[PDB]
Amino acid sequence: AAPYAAKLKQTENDLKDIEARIKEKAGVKESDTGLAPSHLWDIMGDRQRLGEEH
Amino acid sequence: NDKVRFIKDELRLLQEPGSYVGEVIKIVSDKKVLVKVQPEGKYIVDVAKDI
Amino acid sequence: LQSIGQLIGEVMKELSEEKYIVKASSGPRYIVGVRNSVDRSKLKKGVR
Amino acid sequence: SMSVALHRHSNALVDILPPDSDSSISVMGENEKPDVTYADVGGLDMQKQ
Amino acid sequence: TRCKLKLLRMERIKDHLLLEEEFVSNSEILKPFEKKQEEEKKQLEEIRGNPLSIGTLEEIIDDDHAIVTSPTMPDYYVSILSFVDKELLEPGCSVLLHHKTMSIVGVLQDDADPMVSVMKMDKSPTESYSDIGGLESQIQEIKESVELPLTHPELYEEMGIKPPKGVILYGAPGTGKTLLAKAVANQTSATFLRIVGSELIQKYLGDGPRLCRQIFKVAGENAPSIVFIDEIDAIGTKRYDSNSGGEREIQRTMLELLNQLDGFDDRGDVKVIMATNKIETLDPALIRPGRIDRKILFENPDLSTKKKILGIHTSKMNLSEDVNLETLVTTKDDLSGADIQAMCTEAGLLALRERRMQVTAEDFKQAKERVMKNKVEENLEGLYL
Ligand SMILES: Nc1ncnc2c1ncn2[C@@H]1O[C@H](COP(=O)(O)OP(=O)(O)OP(=O)(O)O)[C@@H](O)[C@H]1O
Ligand SMILES: [Mg+2]
Repeated sequence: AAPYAAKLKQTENDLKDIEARIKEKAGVKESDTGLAPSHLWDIMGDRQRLGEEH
Repeated sequence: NDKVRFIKDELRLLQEPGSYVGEVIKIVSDKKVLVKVQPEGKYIVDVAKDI
Repeated sequence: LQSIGQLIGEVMKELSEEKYIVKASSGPRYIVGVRNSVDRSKLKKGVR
Repeated sequence: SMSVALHRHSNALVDILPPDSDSSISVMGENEKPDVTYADVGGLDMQKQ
Repeated sequence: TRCKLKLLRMERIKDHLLLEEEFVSNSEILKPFEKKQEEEKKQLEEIRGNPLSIGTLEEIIDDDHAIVTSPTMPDYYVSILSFVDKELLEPGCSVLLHHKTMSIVGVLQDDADPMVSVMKMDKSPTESYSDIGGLESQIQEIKESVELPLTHPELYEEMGIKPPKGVILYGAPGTGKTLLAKAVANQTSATFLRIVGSELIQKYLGDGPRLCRQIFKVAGENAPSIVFIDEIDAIGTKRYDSNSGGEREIQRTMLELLNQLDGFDDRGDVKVIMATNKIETLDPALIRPGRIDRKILFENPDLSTKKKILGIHTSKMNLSEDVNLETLVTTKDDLSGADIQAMCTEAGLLALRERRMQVTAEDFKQAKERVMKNKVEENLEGLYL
């Protein structure tokens, strides 16, 4: 059965490689939320968060 | 001696707070993961030091 | 103010004459003791 | 899978319970029968055998 | 032998390289920067506590606050502050709150929810460009409505007409209405949404109308799209229960579905597909024509149509020299396309039964008589004779 048999296992390993590839990919995504005009919002941001006002 | 330390050990962890159980819905790149606790809301919470 | 409010249950089901399972009206089932200020000759299943 | 006891503050398993309580009752009246004269031993024994 | 090797030549080297490339790059990303971006990140982590309670943004009041409704029972007037903008948010989007004192500390969700996860799919379609024959005509009607605006919008503009919105596939079971929609979706290379209409409904109340909103909300972000809400029958006219625990749920959920389909605008860029057993398991008016064009009634393969389905199957199984193609058709009388596939599965089991490696003449003949026997009526020719 050598024409299809050998080539069957070879098919299978590629699919498994592709599944593994997707779990490597999704564990790192695009950085972060940091934006220079809302880094200036941070100055006021520490005080209100720690305070009793919201 | 081993028998007394272990009973104290059983007792110790009961005094420590409870534990829970969720399932990860998605992965975050801030070094966090998004967990959905089974009777409760979603939380993005820091991960264990061993994983 | 010093009396302090109380919670009601109903005896869900006898488990011992020492320990009794109550069904809380507040919610969850509990196993609770008994005191010497209640008669356990008059606790019986389904008594409030 | 069965009933079990958890402590209230620990919220951890410290004791175990029968599964025979926490369900519905085993006998709705008294476990021993009310009639002790009987009208089952006296009345249709043949059918009762 | 030679061409399955050629598939291996293309897939092994390119794919294996791709895994390895990702894996080094995850390290490599880090190395270009060493200040500025690192710093900003560092203070984002000081600000945002651990854990974060989820929120849902109801609405933004323009003054550096907002109102959220959260899985925490009381609502909150939260503030918009720290690494978030007023215009980085839109209403109805999912937000991240600070555990201690609720504040929108940014978004990393943007309509990330479990019902979204079921709905989006990364799966491969089962059929690609009508792999299995029969129903040639019906696909040249789905395609006119659904595929054709996406591929060429220009042609509708010369015509001066508005372009269609949605299709309704209905009628017979075993005719592969649910598979033609999958075919059409692969042909275009559109975004496909396998959500099922029955997966919004649960005993517990009041959850459902959120779910109906989220479908239309996500579909528009990733537009162009094809949305398939499969099995919208169950949420039809019918009731959950005749006692309790569901008197409301079906009623709110359906109504809420019609509303956000129309409310988009009359678009020809987000199509919907309603798959349903009949219009007798739904309400008598839907939403209700001029707006939902076109309606496709599936009925049973005819002698031409069922030939076509059959020829596909028989060639993928050993022999056809034994019993002519025509002789299979002749023996069969008209039935759905499942009954045609069923005869071939049974034929194959019969070759196993004998312990042959050929589908012999005897196997074909028995397999044909079996299916006809299920699935039987004889009072068509009994009234007559
Ligand atoms: N034009 C076609 N496209 C796809 N498959 C077809 C076509 N015509 C006939 N078939 C046949 O019909 C078979 C049955 O399809 P399937 O059972 O999925 O039906 P359905 O109408 O979507 O059903 P349900 O009511 O069970 O959701 C296919 O496996 C195939 O053999
Ligand atoms: Mg179907």
